[PDB]
Amino acid sequence: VEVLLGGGDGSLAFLPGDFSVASGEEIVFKNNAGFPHNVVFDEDEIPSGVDAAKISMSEEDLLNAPGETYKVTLTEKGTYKFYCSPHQGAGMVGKVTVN
Ligand SMILES: [Cu+]
Repeated sequence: VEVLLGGGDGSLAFLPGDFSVASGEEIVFKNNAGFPHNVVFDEDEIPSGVDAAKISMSEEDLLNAPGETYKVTLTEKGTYKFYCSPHQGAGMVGKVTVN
């Protein structure tokens, strides 16, 4: 799945905003509109068997042109809220889940 950061430009959101995956699969986070963006897993709601610092981007690393991307192979069976830290309060939140 390629999670599209910038839902049609007219929705400051992902597409999808909720999805599920299997363990060992890869999520591709890519830009669409409204730049810049990033992906950050929420350190209070991720599963216990990981650290968001291995799956979020670095605090000053962001996707600033249209075609830029970030990628992660993900594991551990649980809920996965990742959001985009500039826009998470503005509503840009996604829910992956390894199931
Ligand atoms: Cu964003």
